[PDB]
Amino acid sequence: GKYNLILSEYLSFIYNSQSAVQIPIYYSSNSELENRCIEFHSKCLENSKNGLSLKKLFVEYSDVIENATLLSILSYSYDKYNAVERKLVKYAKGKPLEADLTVNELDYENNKITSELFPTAEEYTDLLMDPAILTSLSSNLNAVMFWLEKHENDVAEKLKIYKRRLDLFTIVASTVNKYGVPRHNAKYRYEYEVMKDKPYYLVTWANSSIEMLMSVFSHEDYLIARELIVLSYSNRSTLAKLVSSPMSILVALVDINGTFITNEELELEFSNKYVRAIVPDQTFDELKQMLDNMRKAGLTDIPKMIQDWLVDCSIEKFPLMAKIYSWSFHVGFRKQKMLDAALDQLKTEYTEDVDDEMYREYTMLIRDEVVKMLEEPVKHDDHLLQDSELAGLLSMSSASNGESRQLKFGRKTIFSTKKNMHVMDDMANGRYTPGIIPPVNVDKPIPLGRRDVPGRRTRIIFILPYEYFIAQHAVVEKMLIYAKHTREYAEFYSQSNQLLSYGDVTRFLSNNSMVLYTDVSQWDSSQHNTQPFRKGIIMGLDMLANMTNDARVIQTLNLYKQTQINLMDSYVQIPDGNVIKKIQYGAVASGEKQTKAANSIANLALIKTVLSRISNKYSFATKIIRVDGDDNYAVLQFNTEVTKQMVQDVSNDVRETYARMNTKVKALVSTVGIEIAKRYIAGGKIFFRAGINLLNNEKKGQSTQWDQAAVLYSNYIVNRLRGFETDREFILTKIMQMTSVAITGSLRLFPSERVLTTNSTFKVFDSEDFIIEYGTTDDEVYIQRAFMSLSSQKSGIADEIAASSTFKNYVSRLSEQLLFSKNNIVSRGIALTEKAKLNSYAPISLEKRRAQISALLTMLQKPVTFKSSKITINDILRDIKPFFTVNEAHLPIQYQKFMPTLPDNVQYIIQCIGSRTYQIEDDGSKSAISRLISKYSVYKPSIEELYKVISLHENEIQLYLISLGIPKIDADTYVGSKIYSQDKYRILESYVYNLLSINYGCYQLFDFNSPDLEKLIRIPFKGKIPAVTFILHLYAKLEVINHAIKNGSWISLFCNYPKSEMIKLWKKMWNI
Amino acid sequence: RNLPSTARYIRPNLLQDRLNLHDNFESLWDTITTSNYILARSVVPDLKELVSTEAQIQKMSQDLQLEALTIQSETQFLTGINSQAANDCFKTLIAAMLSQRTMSLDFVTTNYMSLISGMWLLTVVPNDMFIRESLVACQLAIINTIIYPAFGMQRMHYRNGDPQTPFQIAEQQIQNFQVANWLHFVNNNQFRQVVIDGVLNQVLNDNIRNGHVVNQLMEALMQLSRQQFPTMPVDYKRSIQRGILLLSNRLGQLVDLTRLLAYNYETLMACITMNMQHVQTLTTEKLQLTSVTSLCMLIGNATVIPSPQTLFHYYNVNVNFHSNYNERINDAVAIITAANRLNLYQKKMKSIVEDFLKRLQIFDISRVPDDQMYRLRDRLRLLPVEIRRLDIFN
Amino acid sequence: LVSTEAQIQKMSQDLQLEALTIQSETQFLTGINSQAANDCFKTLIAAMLS
Amino acid sequence: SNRLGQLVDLTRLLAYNYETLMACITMNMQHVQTLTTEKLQLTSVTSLC
Amino acid sequence: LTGINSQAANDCFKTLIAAMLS
Amino acid sequence: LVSTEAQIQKMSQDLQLEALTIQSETQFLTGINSQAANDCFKTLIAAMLS
Amino acid sequence: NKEESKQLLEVLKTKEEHQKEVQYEILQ
RNA sequence: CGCUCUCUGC
RNA sequence: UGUGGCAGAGAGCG
Repeated sequence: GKYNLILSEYLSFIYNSQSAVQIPIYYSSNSELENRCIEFHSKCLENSKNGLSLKKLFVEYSDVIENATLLSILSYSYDKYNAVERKLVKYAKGKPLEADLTVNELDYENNKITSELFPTAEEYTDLLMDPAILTSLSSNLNAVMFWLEKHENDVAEKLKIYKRRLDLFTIVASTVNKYGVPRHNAKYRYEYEVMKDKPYYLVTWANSSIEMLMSVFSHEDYLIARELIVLSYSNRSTLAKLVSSPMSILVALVDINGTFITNEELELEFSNKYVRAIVPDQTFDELKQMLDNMRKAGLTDIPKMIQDWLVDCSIEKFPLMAKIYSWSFHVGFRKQKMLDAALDQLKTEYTEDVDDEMYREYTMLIRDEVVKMLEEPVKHDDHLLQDSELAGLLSMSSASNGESRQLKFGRKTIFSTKKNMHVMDDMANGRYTPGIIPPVNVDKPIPLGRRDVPGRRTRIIFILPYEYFIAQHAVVEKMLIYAKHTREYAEFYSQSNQLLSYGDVTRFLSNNSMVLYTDVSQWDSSQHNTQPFRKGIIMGLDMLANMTNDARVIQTLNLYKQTQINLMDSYVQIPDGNVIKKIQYGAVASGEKQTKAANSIANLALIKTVLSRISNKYSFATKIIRVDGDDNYAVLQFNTEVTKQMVQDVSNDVRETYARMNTKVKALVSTVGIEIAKRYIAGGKIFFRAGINLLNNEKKGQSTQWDQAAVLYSNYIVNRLRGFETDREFILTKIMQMTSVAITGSLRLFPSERVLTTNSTFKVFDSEDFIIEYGTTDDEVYIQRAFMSLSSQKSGIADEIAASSTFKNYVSRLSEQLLFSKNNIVSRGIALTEKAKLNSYAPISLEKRRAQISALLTMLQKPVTFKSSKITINDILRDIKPFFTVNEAHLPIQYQKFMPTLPDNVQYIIQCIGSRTYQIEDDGSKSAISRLISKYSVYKPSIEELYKVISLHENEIQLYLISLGIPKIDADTYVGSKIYSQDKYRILESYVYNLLSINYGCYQLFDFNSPDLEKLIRIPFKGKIPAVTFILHLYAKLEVINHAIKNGSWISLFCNYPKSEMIKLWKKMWNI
Repeated sequence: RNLPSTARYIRPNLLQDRLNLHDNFESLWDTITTSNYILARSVVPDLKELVSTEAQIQKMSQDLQLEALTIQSETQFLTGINSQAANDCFKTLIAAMLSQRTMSLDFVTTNYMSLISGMWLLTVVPNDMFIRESLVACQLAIINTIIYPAFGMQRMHYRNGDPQTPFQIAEQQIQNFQVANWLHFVNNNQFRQVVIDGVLNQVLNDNIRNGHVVNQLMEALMQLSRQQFPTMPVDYKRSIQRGILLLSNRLGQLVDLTRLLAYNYETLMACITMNMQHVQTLTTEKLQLTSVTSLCMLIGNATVIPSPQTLFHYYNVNVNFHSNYNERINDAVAIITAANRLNLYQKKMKSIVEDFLKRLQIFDISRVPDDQMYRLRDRLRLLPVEIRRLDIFN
Repeated sequence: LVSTEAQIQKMSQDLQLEALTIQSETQFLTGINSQAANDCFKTLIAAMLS
Repeated sequence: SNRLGQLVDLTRLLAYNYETLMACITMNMQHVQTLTTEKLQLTSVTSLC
Repeated sequence: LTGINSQAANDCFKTLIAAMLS
Repeated sequence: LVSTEAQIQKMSQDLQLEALTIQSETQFLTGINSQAANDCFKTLIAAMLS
Repeated sequence: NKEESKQLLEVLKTKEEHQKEVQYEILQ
């Protein structure tokens, strides 16, 4: 309830004119007050529409000011062009900045003038520095200047923040004012004709610098920001890659004193174990060279902080490192060219000096792993291998990007890259031919996509046809669904938390063992991911083919095999001007159904093969190896105690034993820590990388101005929890500026906190961070009922595509691969399901969402609507709340910190109740009926459809099950058992279980099975209504936790809930 | 390596406590015992391997018909089943018995599985090892709602300040062989003092070790299942009898747990140099009984042996502490005797003792008084000086 | 005192209620709160004295 | 029955405080049926018990 | 009633006989 | 003389006032200060002389 | 600069000495 | 279970 | 009407 005051001050500051007028609009769920709001509205518009002073009425209608709820504020203000400079000249009295063109290796990666690199606009491209966000730099500057203006009279630590950010913003505004501000077009692009006389990389530098200086709260933050902002203006290729590299060594220097553990059964369990840090001597010399590069690039204060920290190697000063490790990735992306980014990967050194003893074992281990994965389904003759074709055609992801193509649906032309639409096209013209796999050769090389991420290389993406997916689908699904019952993969270690993705950095650590951890992200072009990998899988397929007798399965397996045959020789379309290059690349990357598990397999075989060579010089027992695609760590335990020389020699042996296979590596051995791209542990404490650029994006999505405010707030929340903290007021300023909409050149509307923070399809943020909010009042109920009525909208483009011939044909062809006695129950169902993935096509989503926003605006302008009773969640919570009773409590501190970078209130909760004892309610459609259909088919009929289908007679249900391949005897047994009344109740239990509101970012981490939280929740037991008592206890926990987060103190609760309200609520439970 | 006869090595001074700090130096002994406890926590193994939690809890919720969605509703037989307490109990018992630190119990009476797993606790662990009011409350509770109602006896009429604990005065009242001999064992369970390798040691019975106490426990519990509860309804009896069948089904795992605790305890006892006395203490260590119930319910076919390196680490730590202790004692005794034989009468023998306590890197001199220092001095007066210092003084 | 709420937890876990029944045991829980126990304790003594 | 000792405690406490506040009385105290009565809800007794 | 489907009856009928013959 | 706080920190744990349901959990350790010790030392002698 | 840099290289040698290493080194 | 977003290995 | 993906998990819509 504070946002709106900052909104008012922002409006007053930005416009400032006599002509700038401000027009509230209100609402109330109470008839009389609502009609008085209507009145107020009318009279205000009239008075505005009559050149009368508006300031007189504002006293008379005090009632609206006290009890009504705000929606929005309108604004009539004229063009007033160029006001940014007219404000900004004062905050720019320092000296501007000069680039240094002789820093980056390439020529165009320097921050030189555009015209020196792009004389013609026809060859200009903003894609090498595109912020890719529908908000301007001028917007960012306006926000910064307003913040600076309002914080112009404070005298505290706040003033030290203001002086620091003022000096930084002076450096920035000095750099911009040297030339001026670029002006956005309607699309938020920056054309050639504005950037012609300015540096090419000024905008990204500006945005990133704003993001950094808005995240300054201390002196060391100021040092970091001044030392990165002045070098990120020139260096754009060797900065985040440089400073983020030493961290991998630093983790091997932090003594553990107190630890968190994880079980095989995936539960945290703290340990007071102490572990030293047996670091060798030569890695310090490496680290010094890295700091020498750091100083040689032009960094002075931040080497000083890393060198004076090593005098003590304490863990209390250590979050600084983590802080630094996050300050590197908030400088922007290194959006270089498709060509040179591919050539970062497409440099190869293949040699006739490697072993053969290694590759043969490698091939065999891959073979064996494949057989372990595939023994059960290949043998027991599973439907999904038999019906692999249909399985892949249902699971066609509708963003999949195979080969842009000119289509026509009746009377249109479409340039879709989506493979579902391509399949719809190819079914009609007789070209659908999944058994005949296309080649990938000179006659048909592959396109590319570009994956950028700061501090690392630009990675590449294959863009394949749609036959390869269909071939790979069934086998890879059985592989995943097997190996998540098994070690060595992220599918087994993943839900949200600690006790997961790693969960065994910290069992097998002491002064007996070590751990070798290794980044393997460059190992895609390597000589060990070519021929042996493919031939190993091919051999395994031969074994598995001889391990079955049915013929569709042999066909599917032979097609997967032939896919690996064709992918063994693979060329790559890349244009360059007029001519087209195609390069020999017979190796592995993503853009495939297979890449994750197969890379994990190959790395597993590789590390298992390497690890049988250290045994020639050491005695150890391998306790654990873990592989998640392109990373790997192995722990190993010894017959004796560890030394510095053994770690060093082991590292050299690892490096040279990879060198024997012509494989580059930075071998890293340690005792307490690891480092990988996204996270790391030091001293038995998990930190994380907070490298999510807010004001600069990777690529250009398809969302609106609106939703980008929500993504930016989500990234803010994440980065804040991770450690990187930005000023929340700035984020709110951006949200209002991005939800602002131009109805004309001079009319502009601004919504309020009570529209953006309400649970709907229009939610953007929350009134109190780290807490979703619900509604006990009339008013949230009112607007939620209103907005739920409006979420359901239409798309004429979708309507005409779904009314064409190819869509009908597609449903029919899907159908005819199965039985032919259901025509109005599933064909409509499959069409309704395909509709859920036609919306991926951007113009459909844009039509629907622009229509949705227009429907919103035609009740933001004029008064509001009651929406006719359509029930939602807050209706229920409104009835649950008035039988609670609070009392002040006092919990002690008995739980350990193991995520230091969190805010102190969240940590205080962790420091008073426990971290996660994880639970499960359903691992997907478990109840009675989908685990039969998923055994005889793959089809996934929606629970709406089942809730209807069970309500029908038992005859056409019997027909429907027989139509899905099932025999008659099991249907007869199902009807005789009388389970349909049970699966009504199980399905409605599953409907209440669909409430996903346990995992938003702060509820993600808290343990609700705690005894300390539970003794506060004194709700007596009634019985025979499990859903209600479940949700009541859950909701009471959420009340306690949210009060704790927002206020720190604790409370107890009590709900002597009447039986009458249990029953009155029971019918609204299992609806909506 | 073979080591030559050219080599040498220095022996630590592992001479036992000349001061008897377990005789009225309670503020220092509390700190010492806490220090050794927290050291022992860093070397007790983590329960690396377990049986699952969700499936086990589903067996509890499919046996006991508190259904559905008793995952979230948590008051009865539950509420502290997690890993994060089972490990705490496993660590706490061993570290407390090793350091000889008394541990107090914070439980709830609504939760009857906690009361049931307290039986196993009070059998495998002596009762003189706990603190009195807590186990008095727990024994009283158990007697009042599992045992006397199983024979139509009255609830109890217990008195607050009673010299005897409820199991003692209950051993003679009820007439059943199984429970009587179980309670006899419990009441007469205690440590066995024994000097081995020079050091005193508090050892378990040699019946707890080769786990057969649990068979007497099962005998008693099966008997109580076989009774009726005349005074009480059917639902209550049903709840209790299911609660103890859930322990009967975990019998062999409990036996294995008992043997494992005894083994790890004696193995870590081996790496001790200073005698380990059985004396109550100011500050305690909390032990929720749900943290036993967790351990007794999340456990199976997963042995954990302390690595030899943890043992060598712990032994060398204790050696170094003990050697430092004796050496600084000898320093202080040397200066005190010399000062007393040189007639130094204006010399206040405090700063020396302050230095003595500072060189022992566990105390807080900011909050230790002058009286303890002077008593420590009064004891230090009466110690013979070692040979080196004595000869140099004469 | 024992708090009203924890006592009601003990009594409710004892009684084993039914939310879909017209029971002869919900009426036990009427008025268990403090400020009345105080009132009765005060009234008895005051009345027997006076 | 699960409040046996507590009710014994309550009874001893009522009797003590009664006869102690009786010691601070000077006018002889008579056993007579008065006109008007004090209400007493047994829920307020249950509570105390 | 958990898992009273077809396709496992066949699996067991096939598995038992093929094991006992092999 | 002996430091005040040194005695307070040890008395608190020698008596363990953080475990009792009494009405004096912060009231035993009041009036321990200097300005009362020496005041008593004066009071005693003065009263015995006079 | 480089005098202090070399002293920084040096202080991470004397520090964090393992015991087995000095034993085998005295023997070796 | 169908789609957008968050990052994740790519 | 000019186009940047595979799978893991967490939210928001059916």
